[PDB]
Amino acid sequence: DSRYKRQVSGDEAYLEAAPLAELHAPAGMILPVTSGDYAIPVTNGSGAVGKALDIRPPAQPLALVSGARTQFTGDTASLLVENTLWPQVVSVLQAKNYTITQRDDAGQTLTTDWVQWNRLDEDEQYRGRYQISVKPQGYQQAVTVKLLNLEQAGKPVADAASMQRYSTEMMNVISAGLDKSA
Amino acid sequence: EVPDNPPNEIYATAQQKLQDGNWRQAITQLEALDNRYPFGPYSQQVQLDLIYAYYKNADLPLAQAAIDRFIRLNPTHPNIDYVMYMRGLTNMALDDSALQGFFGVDRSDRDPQHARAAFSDFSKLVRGYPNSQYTTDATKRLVFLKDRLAKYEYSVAEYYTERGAWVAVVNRVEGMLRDYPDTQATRDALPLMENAYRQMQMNAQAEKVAKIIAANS
Ligand SMILES: [K+]
Repeated sequence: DSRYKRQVSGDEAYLEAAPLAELHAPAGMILPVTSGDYAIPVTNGSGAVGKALDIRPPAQPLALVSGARTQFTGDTASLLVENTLWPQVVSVLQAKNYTITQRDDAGQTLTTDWVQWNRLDEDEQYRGRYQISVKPQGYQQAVTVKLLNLEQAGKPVADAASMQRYSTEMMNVISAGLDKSA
Repeated sequence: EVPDNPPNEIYATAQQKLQDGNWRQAITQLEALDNRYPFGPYSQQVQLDLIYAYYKNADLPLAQAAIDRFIRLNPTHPNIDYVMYMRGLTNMALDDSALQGFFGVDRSDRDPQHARAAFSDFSKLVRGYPNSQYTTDATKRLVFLKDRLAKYEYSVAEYYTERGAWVAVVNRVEGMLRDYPDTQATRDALPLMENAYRQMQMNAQAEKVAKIIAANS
């Protein structure tokens, strides 16, 4: 396979293209440095290039709950539902069979064990470990998902794109579960 | 003709067809959803999935439409940069498949007009969003594209040279000097420019061109 799904089209031959060079000016002559349209700004970088760059649309958490705003920011997705949402979230997590490793019922917060994910677009599947909680934030209320650690093929992974995708996956599971009752 | 289920079940379906690599079907689903619930609670993710699916399914002018609508309705969106990047990829694919359809039977002076469009798109990205996760790659492509573009200029200058159209030659290469001075094809074109001047009997100008050719070995 499914690499073609995560990958630009065409080949990597553009990475072979020779570097551009400013034109040297003879003595007695001045020459303008490259400028205007077609001038490329220096960058260095450095994010992935060619086939290593994953062009799937950025995962933005869904508001699968009527009159509810969502947001993502760093490694934390959240959902502003318009109390006693805590036990409901707990059931959705329990329903999906995510082990909870610690649980503060008074604090309305918990930590999961590693959660196995499984998508047709991935060739090596991801596992994630989450801190989930409901903050009495209004009213209204806030259900937040924090991706603590993310694994693939056993190796840690910390790149923004993936952290957002799999912070967003948990947040979605929860939303959907909150919908399929309320 | 997509059935009349609830938005969320259709998204769920759309997602599976998407992950399946099954583009046409995802497009059908996503389309319907977009049309029926334009005020949807998660309409943007719909619009992003479409852009993505059209690209993979090679519906490039369609991908471009979605991209355009999205930029205009969501100017400040956290992902506006991906849309822009996608818009470059779109033209760049149109360009690879123009060259590919003429393999073994092309003209050097075919206008690579989709390449120029790509270039346009990527610059916006890299100037607007230098810290975007797509800006390294887009830059790599700008370099490759600039080279292609100037090469086109060279082919035209060469054609006119082959036909003693000396003014068309200096006008063309002068263009290259104004627009792509830092490309290989501009360096190759200077000898054409010198020739045209020597032909027109303009030696002061011709010798300046030589002075430049030599200062760039
Ligand atoms: K290419």
